Amino acid sequence: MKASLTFSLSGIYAPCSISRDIYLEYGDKKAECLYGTIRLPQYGPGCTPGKIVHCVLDDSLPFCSIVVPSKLFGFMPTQPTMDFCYFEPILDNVVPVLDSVTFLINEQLYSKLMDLPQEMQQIQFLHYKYNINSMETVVHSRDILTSGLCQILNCSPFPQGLVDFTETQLILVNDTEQKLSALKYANEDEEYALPKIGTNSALSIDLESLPCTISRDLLRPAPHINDDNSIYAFTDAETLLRLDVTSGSFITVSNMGCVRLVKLFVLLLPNGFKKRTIYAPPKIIASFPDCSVVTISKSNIGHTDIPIANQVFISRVGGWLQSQKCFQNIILTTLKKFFSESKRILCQNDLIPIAFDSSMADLNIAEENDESDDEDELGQYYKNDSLVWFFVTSAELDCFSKDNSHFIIDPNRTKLITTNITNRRPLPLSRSNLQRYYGFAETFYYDLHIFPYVRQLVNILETSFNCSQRGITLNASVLLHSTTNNVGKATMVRFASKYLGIHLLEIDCLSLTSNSRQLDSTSKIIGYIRAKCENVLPYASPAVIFLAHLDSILLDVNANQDPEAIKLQKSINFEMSKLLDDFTFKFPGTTFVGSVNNIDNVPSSFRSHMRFEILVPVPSEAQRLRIFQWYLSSHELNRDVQQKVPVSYMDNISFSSLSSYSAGLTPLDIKSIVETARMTATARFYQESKKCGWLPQSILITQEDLSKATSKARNEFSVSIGAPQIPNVTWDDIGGIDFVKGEILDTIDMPLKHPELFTSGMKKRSGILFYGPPGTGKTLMAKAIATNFSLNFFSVKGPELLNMYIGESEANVRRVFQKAREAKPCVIFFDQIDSVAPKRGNQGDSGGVMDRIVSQLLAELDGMSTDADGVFVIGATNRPDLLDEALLRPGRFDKLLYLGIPDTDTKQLNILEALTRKFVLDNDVKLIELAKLCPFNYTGADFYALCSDAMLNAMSRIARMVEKKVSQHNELTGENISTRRWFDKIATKEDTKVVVKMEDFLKAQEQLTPSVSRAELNHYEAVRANFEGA
Amino acid sequence: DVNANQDPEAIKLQKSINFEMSKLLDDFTFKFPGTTFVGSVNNIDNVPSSFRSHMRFEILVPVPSEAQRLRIFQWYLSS
Amino acid sequence: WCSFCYWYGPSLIVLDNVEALFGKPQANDGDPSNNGQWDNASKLLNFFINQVTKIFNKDNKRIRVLFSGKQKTQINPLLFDKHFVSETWSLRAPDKHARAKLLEYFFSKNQIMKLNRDLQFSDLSLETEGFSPLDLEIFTEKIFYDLQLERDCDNVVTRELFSKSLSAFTPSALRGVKLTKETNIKWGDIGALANAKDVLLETLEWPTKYEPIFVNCPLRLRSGILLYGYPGCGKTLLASAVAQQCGLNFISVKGPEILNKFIGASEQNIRELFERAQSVKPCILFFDEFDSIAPKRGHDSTGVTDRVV
Amino acid sequence: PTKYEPIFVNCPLRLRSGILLYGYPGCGKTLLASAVAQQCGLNFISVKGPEILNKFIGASEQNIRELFERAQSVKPCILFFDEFDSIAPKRGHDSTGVTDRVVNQLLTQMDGAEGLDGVYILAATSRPDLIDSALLRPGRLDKSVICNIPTESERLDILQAIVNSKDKDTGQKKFALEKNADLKLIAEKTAGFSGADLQGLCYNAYLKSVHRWLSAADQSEVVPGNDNIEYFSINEHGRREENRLRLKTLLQQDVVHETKTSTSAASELTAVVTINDLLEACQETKPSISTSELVKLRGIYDRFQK
Ligand SMILES: Nc1ncnc2c1ncn2[C@@H]1O[C@H](COP(=O)(O)OP(=O)(O)OP(=O)(O)O)[C@@H](O)[C@H]1O
Ligand SMILES: Nc1ncnc2c1ncn2[C@@H]1O[C@H](COP(=O)(O)OP(=O)(O)OP(=O)(O)O)[C@@H](O)[C@H]1O
Ligand SMILES: Nc1ncnc2c1ncn2[C@@H]1O[C@H](COP(=O)(O)OP(=O)(O)OP(=O)(O)O)[C@@H](O)[C@H]1O
Ligand SMILES: Nc1ncnc2c1ncn2[C@@H]1O[C@H](COP(=O)(O)OP(=O)(O)O)[C@@H](O)[C@H]1O
Ligand SMILES: [Mg+2]
Ligand SMILES: [Mg+2]
Ligand SMILES: [Mg+2]
Repeated sequence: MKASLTFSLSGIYAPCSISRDIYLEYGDKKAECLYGTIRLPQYGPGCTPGKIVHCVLDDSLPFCSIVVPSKLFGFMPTQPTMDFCYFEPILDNVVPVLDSVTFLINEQLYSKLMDLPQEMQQIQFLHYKYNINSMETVVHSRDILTSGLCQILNCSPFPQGLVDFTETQLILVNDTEQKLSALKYANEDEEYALPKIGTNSALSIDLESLPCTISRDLLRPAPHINDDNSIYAFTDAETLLRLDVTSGSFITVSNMGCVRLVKLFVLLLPNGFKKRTIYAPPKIIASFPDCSVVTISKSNIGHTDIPIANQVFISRVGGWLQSQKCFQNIILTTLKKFFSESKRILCQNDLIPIAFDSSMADLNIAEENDESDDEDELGQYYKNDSLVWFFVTSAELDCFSKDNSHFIIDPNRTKLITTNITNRRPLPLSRSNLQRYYGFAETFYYDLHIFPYVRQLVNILETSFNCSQRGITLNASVLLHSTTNNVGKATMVRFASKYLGIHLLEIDCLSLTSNSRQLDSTSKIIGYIRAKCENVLPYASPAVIFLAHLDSILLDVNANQDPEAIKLQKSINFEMSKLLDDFTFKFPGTTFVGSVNNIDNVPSSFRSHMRFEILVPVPSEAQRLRIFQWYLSSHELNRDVQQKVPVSYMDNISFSSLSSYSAGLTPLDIKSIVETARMTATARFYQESKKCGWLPQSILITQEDLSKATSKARNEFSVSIGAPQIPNVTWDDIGGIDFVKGEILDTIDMPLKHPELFTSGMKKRSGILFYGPPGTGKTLMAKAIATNFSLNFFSVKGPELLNMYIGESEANVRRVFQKAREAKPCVIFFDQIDSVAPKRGNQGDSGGVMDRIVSQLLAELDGMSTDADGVFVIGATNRPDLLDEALLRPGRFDKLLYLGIPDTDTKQLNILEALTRKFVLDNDVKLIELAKLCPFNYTGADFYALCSDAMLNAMSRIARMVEKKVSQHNELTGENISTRRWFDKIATKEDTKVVVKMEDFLKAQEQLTPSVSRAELNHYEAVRANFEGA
Repeated sequence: DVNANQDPEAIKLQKSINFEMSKLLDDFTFKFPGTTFVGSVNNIDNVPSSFRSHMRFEILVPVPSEAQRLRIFQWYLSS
Repeated sequence: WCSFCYWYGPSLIVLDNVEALFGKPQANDGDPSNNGQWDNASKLLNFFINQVTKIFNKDNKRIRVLFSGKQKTQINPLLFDKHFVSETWSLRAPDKHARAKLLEYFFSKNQIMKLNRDLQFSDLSLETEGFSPLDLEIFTEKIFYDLQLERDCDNVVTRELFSKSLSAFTPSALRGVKLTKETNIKWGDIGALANAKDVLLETLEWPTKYEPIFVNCPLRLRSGILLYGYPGCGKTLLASAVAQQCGLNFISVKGPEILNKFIGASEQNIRELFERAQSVKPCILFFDEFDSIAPKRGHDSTGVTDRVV
Repeated sequence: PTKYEPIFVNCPLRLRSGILLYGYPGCGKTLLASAVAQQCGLNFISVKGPEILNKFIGASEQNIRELFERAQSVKPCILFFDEFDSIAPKRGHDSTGVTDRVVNQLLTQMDGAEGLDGVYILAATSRPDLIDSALLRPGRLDKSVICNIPTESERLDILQAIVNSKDKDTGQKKFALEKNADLKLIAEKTAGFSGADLQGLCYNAYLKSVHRWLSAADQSEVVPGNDNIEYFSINEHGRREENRLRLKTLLQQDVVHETKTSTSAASELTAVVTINDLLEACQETKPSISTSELVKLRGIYDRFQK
């Protein structure tokens, strides 16, 4: 619903008011305290989640008018009161009570209240001081309640809801740090004077581009539609009066050259943008490079000074999409539309931006204009995505002169005339976003503090620019390459281009209209390449040529060569060399920026004449933080989606948790994970919508399913490379390994974490070797490692390496072991090394292949100089005497850790409870009783056998109970039934938990026996007593 | 058959011929009621199942045996 | 396609037999022009991916794409590496209850054969176990034809005339020419003794007779049996009969096959046969002669026995 | 060629062509072989493991021939054999059943007729007694430098060299060495059996230093004064400290840049090593008894007439 708005003098805790008329259109005598909902119009991508408000009925309010407290939002009634909003009546007033709320309070009043020992005295103080009353009051997660004093610190999990101390814990927090001195809500403070604040004859303030779009329906005044269009300006404070001419006035002042008239407005009261500023759309700032302090004065004029300029001679800027047949038609048609649909003043030495959707493309539309009425389309469907600049160029003025700023084109008295092209340089992104204003496809914002390769390339382009702005032409060029796929090669070049205000061509080679086709048309392809490039350079500003996937066309010699294969190869190398070097003289300062996928595959000649080299890696954890910070941002979710209900994160999200758990993933995977989370949350939202329900105002992402999606991301990685997946084994699914978990965390966690303070010494502990009797978890530890940590889990299953032919090692072990270097940080798991690496001194006949494996394995493994790429090799053995001197304590695999028969007293209990994870037992038979009833010398996995066959007899009990119950059924109803119909017509839920009460334990203790006897233990205890030779 | 040994272009020629043959085989059943089709093959494996599914019957014809041969000689030596 | 779908609003594109327009060229072994270079197929694909992606980031609702193909891994892996996919519905098989309703629909499809004497298809499923919907179409038509001449009268299906068809028609479209012989001993044909068949059955059928009970208890599925074998008799019968539970996909291996004296004998045999066991739906697998296969080398002998062990 | 080139104007004998190292331990001189590159400025090219061998019978000699082609092309380089034992055992009637011909290709080209490559043969191997008289000869490869355990003060010397821990001209004692350098106790209370053992011992003692540092650091603040005790007269539910994480994760939001520190042991937040932390691991220093290998060494040292 539309509603009119007004701000009351504010009690903050005082209710809003509901008008009698809305209390008739949605009148309900059972609910006179009608809880309203309001949407607050604002600057921003969309209206932030609306507020539930507690209200009192008022009959005095005019039609659809509503009043809310001012200072409840930190604004004061001295500021311009917004006259409208939107309202929603809450269906049946259905609202949940909050599960938890926390408050922050200053240490003085905190202690003054905590001095009261009787908690109810503080509860009454909530009433006496704050006039809070339960069930009446609704509270909101973070709202400051009084400057310097009380604040709500959180509501959880809901952002809003009812309160009652009968369920709401009312947590309090002490502001020891006095930040409440800074955390004051008051958006305005009274200035010491309005005079002497500059002089009304001349003010100087930094201009800024408005960080968002703004539209004719939000502004307070009422411009016309056909004229007054497009050009507007926005001001922040009593500055609106320091100009002597109020909001709604024109001003025209500029720092240099011609004047530029603009309509100036006060900002809407609900604004987040920093004051002491004059905000503008990109349209204005585009004409005024740097010089951010702008001259300002009253500068008023009596309406439009010039009513006609009888012809205009506009020109397009050069630039990538501005010079293609497939865009030409859409360009001219959108130009015609734009200029036809409204009347505007224009001036020489000025730019006009035009925006359109490049998807419209090869759709012509046959009848919408020129033979049809002026208002023609809903751009809701005829979208926008790409932007162009037209220079206004010359215009035919009348006898009047010099005041060119008012030129205007009557749609019948005047025409627009093409002059082919002009040259001008775009704004520097550092001062102003275009993209975030138009909402286009985004270009992620790096910062040179933490991306070394960006600092590199940006410095290269910066010098290539400025050195040739000075007298020294630079032929700078660079190639980007990477070890992995999918690192953001193009993104870097684009970002740099915007960050430096540098033009670019964007070209991809894959889309060339022919392959490396056998019949020679390398001429045709390289010709099309140059012919497409050259067209803009005659009017290019300083610019770069970016070539995507050079590897597709710079093939390289020798696999099996046709004569034509040689001719194509050499022809391509030659013509590319010529093309590039020629460009370096055809135009100065114009930089070739290539990209490639396998640096081994680029041909040697090109590899020599190329200049700089940059290797861009898979990002660090420190970088991951900023990656999530981007794609989880408000704008970066809100763009994609139609429905007016917005989305957000919960402020609980642990960026540490994501950055650690997402280790090794590439940026493109981080997008995948976040967008999957968005999907799952929306599915939850529509599941909620099945009932009248709660939380309808907005779905948020939450830490649980955002965590979960990592597992899918890792499996979809694994199916690309390294197909094996692993069943989950969470940390608590093992126990009774305390020393071993100690050392494993001392090896894989603490040296891996905290390199800000761990020196990351020049060598590292390579691995872990588990040895001992079978059935002591030494397999399970590996599946646990694969489950809980972010590490990937490559492995070979024992003698998976050996193979039929001679020369076994390159057929497997080399390819896999180097693949682990090729992968991101990942373990290699081994089992049965006593089978894979026989002690070389036990020489073998019949080709001695054990010597071949063992030699290659040591050579690929050890030494590890310049090679500490996290390649932890971890594994298990039965009997370590058969291990080679591969185990000799160089630290190449020699982190020996034993596992064995547990301590008698309670570690068997820790075993039983761990294996009882997600098991069920629900009586007075505490696990202490089981752990005492079991005799000793049973060990490890044999207790899993004891649970296994206890479970088997428990399900047997249930199966025979079912057999009885189904027999007694069939005797009385369903005389001809057996299975599917039976199970589909029973509906058990008390029985279906099928909990064992007891007795299955006792008959397990009768039926089970230790799987290795002491006479078997002695054979292991011997090697145990070798201590591997100590 | 279709095999790794041959050009996928030629294999798509085979595909085209197979498909159009199967369609014409049914098209006779549309245009020309009561048509019946007899195929003959010297080695059953070489026709892919893509065609063999559009059988209604098949017959293994063996080499003749003694009683047949006695009849067949009688034919050739009849006057 | 892209432009039209963009103009017609919320839309879905169907692409079928994707291998021809976007399949990898047979994933050929050896990499001439294939190590660092792409076939033209991928060069189509990447163009399509980019263009639709620059649509998709404008409006999550505007366009979606549906690929139908043979097997998720077999398509060009580039389709995975850019995270284009997000699903994997695989039409694994027909199943017992539905296949009857399906078969009835085929029977009533056209040239109406007007059903059958006495039965209602449920038992008639018995031989169709591995068949597929097109297979049941073909089989239905075959049954109709080979009815319509063997009686001079028309519509009456009879148990025996139906049964004699499956003895040889063998649609078996996924099975090549022929891949079975053993049909001797049924599950209810208890040659020898039941003496501990109790436990074999208790391991066998309960996951298909009490099915959801196992799900609610986090056991690892208890299995694994050694027969005592003292007379050098028994299992050859017993295991074959247990396989004739028919709720399974039996595969044959015998011990003294694998002891090739080439060094690699364990690889390309044991791993081969267990990948085969992954290729089938999970099933019993037979072994025998463990006195050969698994002597307790005890770290004393360490022979080639251990390299298979 | 970098010190005697004014002398070697024309040495009338061809210059010595190579060096095989051996040790009864794992060859610590593998590190030496890796180091002499940067220590001398020459290029380095390595036969890691057996990688000359191949499946195809035609490929083995083509491979090693192309190896020596590469070497003779990269005129100033060291050509390294990572484990000569892998490929050059004693000749016989196909004791390698196939492709053993590689050993004859090597014997042919180790000096052949060209003699001085300018490249030199470098190799390492434990158990070189499997190599044979057919290949070790002074007119061929010969120099046979033995390595042995660093007895007595050589333990101290190698310890001092590692604990100096100097690199990158920065953090120049990267291991925070013990302030007194009281090594003369520690180095012989430790029985040393290699060098990598001594390095591992010192590294693990650094890790223990980090442990005592990291576990003390927060509690050392907490003992004189706790923090974040946001008591509120809690009631109904015992969240009194379970709330602490959901508090801390919101209650702290500061950010800082260009942080500095000084009370750490001469590097940011680092923990000094200390003699007790080494001495406690004197029993953690584990042997791997194999002294019979010295009797295996006694073969070649008996071939040594000295
Ligand atoms: N750091 C990043 N920030 C934002 N988006 C990123 C980042 N890295 C990658 N992307 C996204 O992934 C894509 C990067 O495309 P780009 O051309 O750089 O590489 P690619 O196509 O993955 O790889 P290649 O050219 O090697 O085949 C874009 O969709 C971009 O939005
Ligand atoms: N906390 C635990 N401690 C010990 N055993 C456990 C624990 N949790 C589960 N187990 C059992 O231990 C088994 C793994 O034991 P282990 O890896 O030592 O033996 P194995 O895999 O049969 O043999 P091998 O180690 O020779 O490959 C698990 O399958 C499980 O039954
Ligand atoms: N005299 C020495 N004897 C043994 N090891 C040493 C010696 N000096 C240094 N080291 C250790 O050698 C390690 C480097 O590995 P290196 O290849 O040199 O030896 P190794 O692993 O024992 O030999 P191998 O390659 O023959 O198996 C370092 O950790 C270093 O501490
Ligand atoms: N019910 C039965 N009782 C006893 N022996 C049987 C029975 N059925 C088959 N046999 C015989 O047992 C053998 C079948 O293999 P099997 O008993 O498993 O011996 P093996 O253990 O050597 O394979 C054949 O000699 C077969 O004739
Ligand atoms: Mg790319
Ligand atoms: Mg195990
Ligand atoms: Mg070594």
